[PDB]
This record gives sequence, C-alpha cells and structure tokens, in this order.
Amino acid sequence: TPVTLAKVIKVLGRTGSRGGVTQVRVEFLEDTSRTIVRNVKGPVRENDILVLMESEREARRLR
Amino acid sequence: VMFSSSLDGTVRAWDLIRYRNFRTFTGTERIQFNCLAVDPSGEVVCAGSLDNFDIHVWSVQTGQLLDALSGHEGPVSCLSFSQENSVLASASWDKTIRIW
Amino acid sequence: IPTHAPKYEENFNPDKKSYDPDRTRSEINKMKAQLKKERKFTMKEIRKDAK
Amino acid sequence: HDFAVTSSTRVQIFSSRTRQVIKTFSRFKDVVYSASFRSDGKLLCAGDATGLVSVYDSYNPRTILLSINASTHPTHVTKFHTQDNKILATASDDRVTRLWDI
Amino acid sequence: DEYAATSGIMDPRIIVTTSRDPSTRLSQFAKEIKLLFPNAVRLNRGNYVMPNLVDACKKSGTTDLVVLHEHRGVPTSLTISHFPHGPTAQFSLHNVVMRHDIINAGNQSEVNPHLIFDNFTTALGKRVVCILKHLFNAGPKKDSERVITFANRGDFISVRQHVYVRTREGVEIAEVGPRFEMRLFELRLGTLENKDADVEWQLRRFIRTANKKDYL
Amino acid sequence: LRIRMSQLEDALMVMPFSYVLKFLKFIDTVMQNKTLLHSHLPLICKNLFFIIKFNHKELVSQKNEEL
Amino acid sequence: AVPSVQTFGKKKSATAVAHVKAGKGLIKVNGSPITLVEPEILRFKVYEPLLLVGLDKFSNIDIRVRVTGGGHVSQVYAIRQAIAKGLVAYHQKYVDEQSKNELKKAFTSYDRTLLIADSRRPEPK
Amino acid sequence: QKALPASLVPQAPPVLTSKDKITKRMIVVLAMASLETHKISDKYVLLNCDDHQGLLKKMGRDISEARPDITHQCLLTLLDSPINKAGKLQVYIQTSRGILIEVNPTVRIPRTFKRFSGLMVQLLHKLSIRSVNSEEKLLKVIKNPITDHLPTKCRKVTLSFDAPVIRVQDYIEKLDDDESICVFVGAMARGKDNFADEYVDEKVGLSNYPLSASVACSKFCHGAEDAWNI
Amino acid sequence: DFEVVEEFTPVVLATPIPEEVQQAQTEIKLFNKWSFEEVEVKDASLVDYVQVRQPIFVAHTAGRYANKRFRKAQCPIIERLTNSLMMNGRNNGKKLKAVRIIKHTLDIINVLTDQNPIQVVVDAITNTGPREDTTRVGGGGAARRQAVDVSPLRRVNQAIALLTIGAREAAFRNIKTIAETLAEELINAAKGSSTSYAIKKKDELERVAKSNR
Amino acid sequence: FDRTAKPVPVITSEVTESLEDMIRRRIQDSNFDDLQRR
Amino acid sequence: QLKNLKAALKANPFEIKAARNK
RNA sequence: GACGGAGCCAGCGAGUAACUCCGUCGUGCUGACGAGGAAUUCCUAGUAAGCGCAAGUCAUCAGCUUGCGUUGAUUACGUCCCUGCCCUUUGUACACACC
Repeated sequence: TPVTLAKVIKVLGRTGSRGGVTQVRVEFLEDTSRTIVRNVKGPVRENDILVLMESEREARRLR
Repeated sequence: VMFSSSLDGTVRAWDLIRYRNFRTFTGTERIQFNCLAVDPSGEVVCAGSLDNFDIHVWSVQTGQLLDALSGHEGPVSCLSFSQENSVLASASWDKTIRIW
Repeated sequence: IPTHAPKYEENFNPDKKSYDPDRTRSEINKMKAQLKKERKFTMKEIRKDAK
Repeated sequence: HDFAVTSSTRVQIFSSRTRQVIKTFSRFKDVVYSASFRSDGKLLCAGDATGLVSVYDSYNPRTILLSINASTHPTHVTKFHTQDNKILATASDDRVTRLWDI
Repeated sequence: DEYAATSGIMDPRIIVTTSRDPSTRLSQFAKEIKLLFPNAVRLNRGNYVMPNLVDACKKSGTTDLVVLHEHRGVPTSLTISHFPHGPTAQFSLHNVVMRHDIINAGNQSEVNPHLIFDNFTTALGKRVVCILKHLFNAGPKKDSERVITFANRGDFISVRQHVYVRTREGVEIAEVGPRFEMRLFELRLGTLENKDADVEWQLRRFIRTANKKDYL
Repeated sequence: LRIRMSQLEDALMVMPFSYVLKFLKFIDTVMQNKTLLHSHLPLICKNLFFIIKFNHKELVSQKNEEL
Repeated sequence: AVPSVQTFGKKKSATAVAHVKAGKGLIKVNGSPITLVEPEILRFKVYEPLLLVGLDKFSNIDIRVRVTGGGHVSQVYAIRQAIAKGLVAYHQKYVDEQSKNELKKAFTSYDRTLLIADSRRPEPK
Repeated sequence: QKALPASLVPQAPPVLTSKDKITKRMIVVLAMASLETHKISDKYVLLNCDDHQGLLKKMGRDISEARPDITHQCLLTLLDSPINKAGKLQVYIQTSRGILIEVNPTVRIPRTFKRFSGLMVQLLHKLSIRSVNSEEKLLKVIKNPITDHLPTKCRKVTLSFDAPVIRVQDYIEKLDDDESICVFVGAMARGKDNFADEYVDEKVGLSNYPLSASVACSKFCHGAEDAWNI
Repeated sequence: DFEVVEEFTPVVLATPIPEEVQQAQTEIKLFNKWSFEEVEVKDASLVDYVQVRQPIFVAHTAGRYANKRFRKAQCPIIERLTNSLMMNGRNNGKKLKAVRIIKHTLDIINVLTDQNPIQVVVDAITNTGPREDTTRVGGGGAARRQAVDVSPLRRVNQAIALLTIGAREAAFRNIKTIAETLAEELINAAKGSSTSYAIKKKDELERVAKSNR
Repeated sequence: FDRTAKPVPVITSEVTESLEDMIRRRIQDSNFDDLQRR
Repeated sequence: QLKNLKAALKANPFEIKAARNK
C-alpha cells in the first residue's frame, strides 16, 4: 500500500491514557492542512515525523 | 512586572502600572542575593547568592518559598531562564554551567 | 522416526530419597547427609544452651 | 603471486618467492575438486566430493565465509563469474548446473 | 549541637544504600528501610567510592545517609551519618526478620509516623535518641496511624513498627515492616568519610566490666 | 459549563478538527439565541478564541463557502 | 632553554603526562612508538588528535608521553587527551594563537572530551 | 531431466525440538489438560473423576472437568498418526495453570492411562525425563509463553464451534515451507473457547456441529496430510 | 584553473607513520575503510534519529548518552548497534570484543555485497523498524488489545534489538560465529528478504496490529 | 568458665507481648515523643 | 493492610513465617 | 571452545585476572548433567552485570565480610489509566489575570 507520513505538531496532555501510549495531534506531510489525533507507543517529541498505515481513523482513550 | 534582587535578602516584585511593590520574597536567613531570573510565563522566580551555593525558587503568585535546588559548590554567578522551553541555565565559580 | 522408551521411576516422590541401586556411593550420601543434619542440630542445640 | 593446488582433503597455497606452502586449508572432510579465485582475488571457492561447496576468504585460511550445499552429487567444478563479484557457477553430477548468488 | 540549628525547621531527606556488590536479600532489606523512613530514597551502591559518594551527597544537600552491611544475606550493620560534619552512629543488627520473608500482605502505609523511645535514660541515651529521631519527618498530625517503637532493653534497641487504631474500648495493633535488635557500637563526630575524627563513644569489648554495666 | 477552568485548556485541545467544526456549528446555533448567549458570553468567547487560535492553521486552509 | 610544555590528561584513574618540545616529529608513549600502542583497536582513538588536524602541525614538535594507572581504554583516552591539549598549549605559547584557536575549534567540534575531562559525578537523585 | 539423489535408501528423518523454528510443520497445542496433584498422607492423586470423590469436592470445582485421559487419547491419536512418524509434528500441551509441556517425537509413550499418569508426576517433579540411552531429553516442561517455542511466522488457528467451515487442504496449500501452522485443540469439557484468544487470530472448525478433540485434531491432521500428500 | 597550496614541505616526521593512516588524514573513514559520506537514510522519519552525519574512526565514543531523554538518539548508529550487541548475561562489559566482531562482520558484509556496509546497516535498520504494534489494554481483563503507532525512537531501538538478538539466537548452537551470523542477518534485512529474524518479527507484529486494528 | 559480654537476647513471645502491652499503654495515652515545628 | 485491619475492626502476621510455591 | 606459545594494563596494604595476537585441533555430554520451567523478586548512569586485587581496623565476618581497581551496557526518564499511598476542598497572598 501507499503509506503516509505525518509530522507531530502537539503532544496531548491530561488524556486518560493507557500507560505507555500517548495521544498525539499529528499533521500530514504530502499536504499541510489535515491534522489527526493518533496515539503512539514509544517516546515522542514535538516535530518528529511518523509513518501511518491509516489516514481515516483517529483514536480515542484506552483505559 | 519587573523583579529586583538585592543584598537585603530580598527579591521583590514591582508592578509597573500601579508603580508599587506587591510581593517580597526572602530566604529564610537573610543572605545577600546576586543574580536573578524569572520564568517568561511569570510563575517562578529564581535567585542566586554568593554564600549559599543554591538556587532559590519562589512561586510568585503565592509568595512562599517553593524550594531551594542545589548542585554547585561555589557561588552562582549568573542565572537565566530559556524563553521558550523554560529550562534554566546557571553558571558558577565551580567552572561549571548547569542546566535544570 | 527412531523411537525411545522413557527412563521412568514408578512411585517417585522428590522429597523422599528413593531406592537408588548404588549401595556403594548413594546410600553413603543418604547416611552422610543424615549425619550432617544431626551434627548440625546437635551443635546448634549446644550453642544455644551455651548462650 | 600466489597460487593454489587442489590436494585431497586440503587446498595448498604457495607464493612466488618461497616456493612452498605459505597457507593451506585442511578441515575438509572429503576429497576436494575445484579451487577458484574470484576476479578481485580476495576470497576463493572450493568444491568437494560431498557436494557442500565452500567459499572462504583467501590470505586467511582459518575462516570459512559460507559453505552452501549444492546437489548431493559431488560438486566437480565451481568458478565465479569472470567479471561479476557476487554470482558463482557450480556443477555437480546432477545433470544441471547452478548460478548461485553469494 | 548540630540539631538545634535545623531541628524542626527543615524536614530531612535520607539516602539509604547498601554496602558493595550487595545481595538480593540485602537490597530487599534496604528497600524496606526506605519504606520504613519517610522521604528516603534507596540508591544503588556499585562502584561508588565512599569519599566521592559522601561529598557528592553533601553537595546535593541531603541530610542523612544510611549504609547497610550484610553477611550471607543476613543484614548485620547499619550506619547513620549526619552531613554538615555531623555525627555518625553505627550499629549492629541481631534479630532481623523482614516482611518480604514473612508476609506479602500488600503495601505499607508511608504515613508520617509517630515515635516512641523507651528508657533512653543516660546522656548517651539522649544523644542516641537525638540521632534516631532527627531522621523522621518533623511534626506529624494527631490521627497519624503508624508508630515506631525504639525500646532500650539492656543496650539492645528493639525496633518495631506498628499501625495502631483507637477503638472506644481501647486501641488494637498491627505490627508491620522490619524487626530489629540493634545495638550501638561506635559513634564519631565526623562523617563516614574520614576514620580520623574523634571517637565520641565506642563500647569497650575487652575491659573486665564488659558485661556488668548498661550504656557502657 | 461543568468542566472546570484548569483542565479546559486541554479538554478542548484533545478534540479533532471535525469536532472543532461542529463546535462552530454549535456557536452558530447558540448565538442565534440571545437569551443564553448574553449569560455565557465570556465563557463562549474564551473557548471560541482559544479553539480557533489553536486550530488556525487548518481553519484558514479549509475551503467551505458556507463555513 | 629549549622550548617545552607539559600537559596532563586524565580518564578514571589513568594519568598521562605529555612533554611537548620543539623537535623533529617523533611521538612516543613510554619510549614505544605511537604505532605500537595496544589494544590495537583504539589505536585510532590515540591517532585522532594527530589525524584530525594533519601531521604538518606535528612536523616541528616531538612529544613524549608517560602514562600510569587505569586499564586499557582509560589509558588510551588519557593518551589522546594529553596529546591534544599538549599540542594546543604549545601553539598557545610558542607559535600562532590563531593556530591555537583553530586547533581548539577543530577539537571542540569533534569532541570536547578530547580537551576537558568530565570529572564531577555522580548524582544523588 | 533432473538426475536422481545418490542415496534413495530411507534413513531417519530429522526429529526436531524448538531448536529449529523454520520448516513446514503442523504444531498442535492442547489446551486445559489440568494437572493438579494432591498428596494424601501415602502418595499423590491427580484430577480424575475416578481417583476420588472427596478431594475434588474439597477443592470445590465440579466433577466433569477432570480430563487427562481425553488429552492422553488425543496425544496417542497423534503419536500413532503418520505425521508423527514423518517428522512434521512437535507436540505442545499446556495445563490451564500454565504448564507448557512439550513432547519430542523420539518417544515411546505409555500406551495406557495409568503409566501415562504416573509418568506425568515424574515429569512434573523432575522438570525433565531422559531416554533409555539418554542422549536427548525427549519430554519436558519448558518456558512460557508458548510463542517462545513455536515459530515466528506461525499462523495460529484453533478448534471452533460457532464459526464457519473451510477446506483445510487448500487452507494449508496456499502457504509454503517458509511457514509453520499451529492449531489450538481445546480439550476442555464444555464452555467458551476463549482460553487462547490472545494468540489465535483466525477461528475455524471443519463441521457444522461440535466435534470431539481427537477427531477434530485428526481432521486437521488428515487435511495437512492431503495438503502435503502424506 | 585554480589551486590552494597549504603544505609546503611534505609529511616526513621522525616516527614514520603508516601510509594508510597518513592517507586517512585527508578524510575520515570508519575503521579507515568506509567513508561515512554518500550514505543516506533511504527512509524519511528516521533521518535525524540515526546519527550518520558525524563521522567517527572506531565505534567506541565514550560520550554520555543516557542522562537526558532523547540524546541516545544522537550517538552514531554503528556503536548503537554494538552496544546492543554486547547485551547478554554471558558477555557484559566486553565492548572491545563487540567492536572487533562487528568489524569482522561489516568487513565480510562488504566482501560479499560491495556497496558499503554502513549503507547496508542503515537501510537494514529502516527496513527492520516496525511501523505499528498493539498494546495489551485491560478491557475487563479479557483478551483485549488495540493497535497504536510507533514513535521513531522506539522504531530504531526495537530494530537494533531485533537484529542483535536475532543474530545471537541464530548463532547459538551453530558452526557460524556471531560475526558472520550478524552479517547474513544484516544482508537479509537490507534486502528485506523476509528470511531473517528481525524482518519476520516486524511483519508479524504489523500483521497482528492490522488484524486487531 | 567466664565470658566477655551478655549475648543477644533471643526474642520470646513473652518479651514481645510485654513490649506490645507497653506500646498499647503508650499509644492509648498518646504520651509519645516526636518533633515539633518552628 | 490498613483497610483489611479496619475490616477486622468493623466486623497478626509476624509470629508465623512461610515458604515458596510448588 | 580446547590447546602451545607471545603480549601488555590495574588501585586500595606496611605492629622487632581479563583481554589481545600468533600457529594447531575442532565439539550430542557427565559411572548424576545440554542453561533452569511454572511464576516470582529486584533494578534507572559510570546504574545492572563480568573480571580481579588487597586488607581483616574493640560490634559482624573468614564457608566470608569490607574496601579498591578494571571493563561497562539495554530500556523509561512519561503517565496517573491499573495497584495503591498522600494532600487539599476559603486562593486568602500585596498588584495583573483567572476562579
């Protein structure tokens, strides 16, 4: 599949997350408009770019 | 807001609209202060002395002493706060700069 | 496939020392461990009574 | 300035100066057939009667790079590509020859 | 003399650390000492030279250091140090049994504890009650519910820790944590670094009155 | 109303841009009602201005004439 | 008399002294040549002060380095620190101070652990 | 056109353990072969319906869930099945309490219930049992998780009752020898087959109504046999 | 045309230096054999998370890359690989042995497939780093998971760990040493040939992430 | 013979219950000795 | 074990030791 | 890995090793074992761990204890979602701002 690549623009705070995962507002690179709130697992900084299998589902809380 | 730091043992705030003092942070023992810095988001005020080897941190919205953070073994010559990511940089006569 | 039977001890209990065929070097381990545990208990008994 | 002969269960490598074995390898298990340098002249191939053709670095006998099996017939000849540095031709008595890629 | 300056003004902080290449049972016991005190932190001792450890701790401004020594898993000694060139007592341990051996009944309480000292009578008793109570969090509440008992029993400080709760018909108990028969054997006015300071007091093992008297 | 002042700044930072969009639709249907608009006006203003200040980069790249 | 300079260099417990003087270009560690330095895989860790900046700066000086203490990797870090700051101090004193801060720029851009050891540790968290 | 192998004499096929986890293989893992031994004092008793009526009702669980015999006849069906003599089987069972027991195919299994149930406490209380020549360890309990000893690209299925039916012949034939396929045989009494839904990612049985465990795993074994033509 | 003359007497010093060393003074190569330039992270999203812009001589820089958070993503990738390669209970501390065995490893990587082994190991990392996984969320203590995405630091770290422990486990009881086993593992990972341990575990983990997505 | 020093008192049920009723009395009366603020 | 002993109120570990599992 | 050589680096103490190199062999075992299972415990930088080396300091310890040197990593350095534990519910402090 064509896979997409997206720049983190904000790490979310205060979300009630599973330990380890962190919700994150990431924004795409082939375009520059559409942002989407995924959730990552490892340590994540502001403006690292991460590879996304999907482009149509943002996640939510885990618990 | 502007902060002023003295040898009285006082880091005191100043409002520059009513042109008055409004807060006065002291230590606990009247030591002379020598350099100060303040978080750009004006929530903490840090001062460093000649004779205590520490950095005193005060909250400014409540005047109580927040903490005293250490690590040097000479007097802290100069302080600063980073204007964006709020890390603090101190420099002391231990031939040492330290990032908190 | 080449087939092998097990090497099995019927009525085997790991706590209790079973009937090993070595009368020469294994029952010596049985009675020597018995001697060691009774000599340990006797010297512990006499030193706590000395205390 | 060096050269190899294919003795039985060993390959012997000689110089142009001392005129005797300067290096050799003798941990083959069967009679070996083919010894062949690659065109760069760094490693060398050797095919045996077992059919597990072995390539290993020359000027250092005690290391074996990779011993890959051909067909179970004795690999009679094995020589590298004359200009390519990564494809190796082998032939045993399987009535088929192979261009392996290392 | 080094505690009226900072008696109840600053709450202490304590670093608890093991001897050198410690056992797993010793590290469990050091964790238990960290859970016994408030505001203590267990620090891994490995390749830490004792001079650069002790002055790195004193430039980091901690108040007390508690090293521990062992013998085949059984802990045998501890050492209380006070840092602004304060005194070090050092004690041995005799009947030490731990909750990690006995019962896995969940977590401990970590509340600001109360302190009980039974018949510390002499001047050495006052010095050791000062060196023992100035490593606890200053001024606990009224309804704080864990207490520590340090009972002198013929120079054998029995140490236990209890969680009490008052009924109206009385008060019932649940001990938890460590259990010590510690005893003082040295005390010197320097830190742990020197082995050059003046001996304030150490017990005399070999006089001909080594067993008659108490707080020798 | 019932969410607090402290965690609000991340409470309406969690939500995606589609939820920002329907929040704008809510702001239309709440300022077409002057009964409760005037009784929650600094709250509505602070929320709306922080929402579009944080989402400004996607807002001005949206292409909707009705928006 | 002859122009010389003595510098030090310290890893954990190894200590390296460097006598750098005006000479013909010989670099010796305890009389051994610089090529014959064990453990043979950090010979380039020893080489990089005289390799980063080119041997033409080493053509007129000769260096003798004594080393004591420490293990293998501590000794090779001590050697390279002593070589580096001996060259820097020689150029600070006897020749071009412009070449001095050229060399200092090169070494600090590569790693300043080749000029200043990181002494004051640990941390009581 | 291709010349024949120089030794068509059948010598021994490679009997394996978890040392190799690449080759084409039918892994069977038997779920809920409960091994609970209470030693009266005398000797142990297992979890059977017919070794006690007392101790099982002292431990409170019901009667019908006592089943080492059904997993025993399952593993005997496998140890007489031709893939066990071919060399593409590596038998993994696990107690519901987590005891991952592996069977290497060098074994002459006890051919009755009593000698099997007496061998099991030898296995449990030595964590090992050796062969009659003692050059390989032929039956042993080893490390959890089960993925520690099953291969990496191992497609996981289990026995299903409430799931549709496929053709397991082409279900294995779509893959090659660069892959291993594992089936979780649920040998419980009754209930829900969610014991290993952490691991199994595709759930399928081979008839409309529920099987028994031995004929179900023999169905999957004859499907693997028709796939590999054995 | 144009010239620049900096040296005016050739290098003739009293301790006669090796000629390959005084040839390496013109440009830094790893191990005096592999030039760090013309080596690119073919992927994006791992550029500036695998350090290759700063050339070294051997893989034994003694910097401090564990005190801050992300600054272990700036020490170069070769010694990142050898520090993960030293990790096992039998052979802790022996990083000189680790350095020399990855020296022999990437040397035979070059003599098999000759582009340069640092490019081989860089795109081996980019092909082995997993792009999604799951997390074992509670869900009432059921068999419950949910697919998430992986930050590139975790991608690089897990790729290095997978490659090193795959080389160890494939060289446990075989004739091959850990050197040539890591060599063939890195070559298969560079092609992405679905044969090596790390690429198999990567595709398995992304498979279960896609399944439980 | 004679001995140097009194050895370790082996902790008995009666001595631990004696110190237990001691701490019962003490924590009933709340007459313990802690530090105070300043 | 504070909540458990509170339940014992509203309804003594160290005189017994223990050992390991199977 | 076993060999047979070669190599060179350690700090604590004064009571009349490792590793490296060169050549050679070349790995299903002990007359009870093939790396330790179920699970559990502990652990965040000169830390886990490997390697030695001294000393024996009024209590403790020689089956060891304590120091000292060497070699030296992987993973977090976030989060209160789970397990808990604690604190507060006048913000009360002197502007601005928020509540």
